[PDB]
Amino acid sequence: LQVCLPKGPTCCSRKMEEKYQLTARLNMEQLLQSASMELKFLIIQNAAVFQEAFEIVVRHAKNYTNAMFKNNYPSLTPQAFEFVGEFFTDVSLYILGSDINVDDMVNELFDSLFPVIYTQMMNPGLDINECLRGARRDLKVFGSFPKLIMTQVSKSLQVTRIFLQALNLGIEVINTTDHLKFSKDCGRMLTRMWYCSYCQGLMMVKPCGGYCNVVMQGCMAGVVEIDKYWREYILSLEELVNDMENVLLGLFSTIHDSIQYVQKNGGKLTTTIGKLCTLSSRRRELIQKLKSFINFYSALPGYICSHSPVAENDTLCWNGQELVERYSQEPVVSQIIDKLKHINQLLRTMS
Amino acid sequence: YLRKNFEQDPQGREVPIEGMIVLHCRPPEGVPAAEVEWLKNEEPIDSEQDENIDTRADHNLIIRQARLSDSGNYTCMAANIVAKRRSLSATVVVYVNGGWSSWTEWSACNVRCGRGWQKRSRTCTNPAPLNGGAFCEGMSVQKITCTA
Ligand SMILES: *[C@@H]1O[C@H](CO)[C@@H](O)[C@H](O)[C@H]1NC(C)=O
Ligand SMILES: *[C@@H]1O[C@H](CO)[C@@H](O)[C@H](O)[C@H]1NC(C)=O
Ligand SMILES: *[C@@H]1O[C@H](CO)[C@@H](O)[C@H](O)[C@H]1NC(C)=O
Ligand SMILES: *[C@H]1O[C@H](CO)[C@@H](O)[C@H](O)[C@@H]1O
Repeated sequence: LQVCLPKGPTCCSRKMEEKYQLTARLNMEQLLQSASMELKFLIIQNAAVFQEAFEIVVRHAKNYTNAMFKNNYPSLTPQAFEFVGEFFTDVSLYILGSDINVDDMVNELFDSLFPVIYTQMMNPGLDINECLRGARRDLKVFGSFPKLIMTQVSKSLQVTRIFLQALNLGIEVINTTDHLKFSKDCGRMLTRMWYCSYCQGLMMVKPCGGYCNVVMQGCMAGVVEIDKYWREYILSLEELVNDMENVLLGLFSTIHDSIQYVQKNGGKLTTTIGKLCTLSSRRRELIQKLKSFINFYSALPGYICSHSPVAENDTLCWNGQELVERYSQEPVVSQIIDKLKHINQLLRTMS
Repeated sequence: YLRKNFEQDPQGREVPIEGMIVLHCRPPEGVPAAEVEWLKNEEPIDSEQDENIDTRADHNLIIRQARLSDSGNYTCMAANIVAKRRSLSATVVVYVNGGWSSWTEWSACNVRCGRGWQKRSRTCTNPAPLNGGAFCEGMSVQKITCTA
């Protein structure tokens, strides 16, 4: 045998020892999953809700912009629908982590908007389109409105993008916890602590509380080191919550005022161009519920021993090899810590 | 005599969390042979400090896993008795691809009698995209009509 220390005879072979080892693996995974389930479901719920809510906000803002174009500037439709749809599509693409340039979104929006304004509103009556697109930026027809919208939307979209990525990475690491594979030595120690008593013919004897403590502090030496970075993750997320709904929803008013501004100088512009050519509540409740799990990694071995069958009295208990009267006495974790350091730096910089 | 122009500048690369990347550097022509030193974000790297990074006799920086040595602006610098010469900094960014999660359980039919709904969620968290990784491809929710 390679696990059960044979002191007397033994009622189990090597294959029964392997069966006990696999059952030890399954029991450890089940205990970790039971420890992590409440937090996993909390973060999954919040991630799903925030994702759907942001998509709803973007769709509603596109709808309101399209409706205000239909009502106030029918001469700019249906071209207005095309560039508004493209703009808010790129908005959603940026929110979901795709490489999109916010300044380029706004600049393409105004580049597409100016020629139809000139042809339908200022000079009623396709090839000259690019000359108008160039004149838009060369003559600064929209004034400071493009940079105003640029900063207004970049500031909110960056914090939203990083919020979603932080929620998803928290889900990732919490799913990794209960799937953390351990050393072979720990497998044998857990098999001894939970099952090797059955090989010696004992039926209801439980392992000593102190033996469970030494075993758990033995194989969770790496997992406990995650606690610093998990605490910093929680606190940095709290730093970030202390925004995007108001901006995307006022976009239509800002665009209308920019259109008024351009139409204000139509006299000179036409001649020159003719010549030349409940959210905040949710994130607050999320942070207040997430701060209840700041001790998750430090309390984990205590959970495994307090939810496994153990003799707390350390009397008439199993010490891994014999029944005693009293007890005598990285790679995946490295990836978890790498991603936590990354997301923590990313969080702290938006502050 | 030490030359200004580097024989071969390090190239910026995109590498997954597990991918391995080798940064090549050929120092400029000079007597004696230029001493190549690697600097991560204008700060030297210690080959003995980490198993993941090692410096080769032919001036190459090999990274086995993008976990123990994450992204940065790696720059190769040749030192000689004459002077020192800096190469073009390579922007090495580690990119994490989106990976689908398991199908959750079907929700109860909201309507007690007649046409009901059953939902199944599929999140992009196994693994979750990092440092501008490609997001998960396809649908996130599954809905089926149910008759109770
Ligand atoms: C916009 O809002 C109105 C309000 O009733 C609705 O009728 C219309 O279908 C909506 N359009 C879009 C594209 O959401
Ligand atoms: C962890 O992510 C994996 C993806 O294969 C999934 O199989 C599992 O159900 C997730 N974890 C939990 C604990 O629900
Ligand atoms: C690497 O080069 C880029 C070029 O934009 C620069 O923004 C950045 O400061 C450099 N270093 C770091 C730490 O990103
Ligand atoms: C998720 O979707 C399918 C599995 O159903 C695959 O194309 C791939 O593994 C993807 O990440």
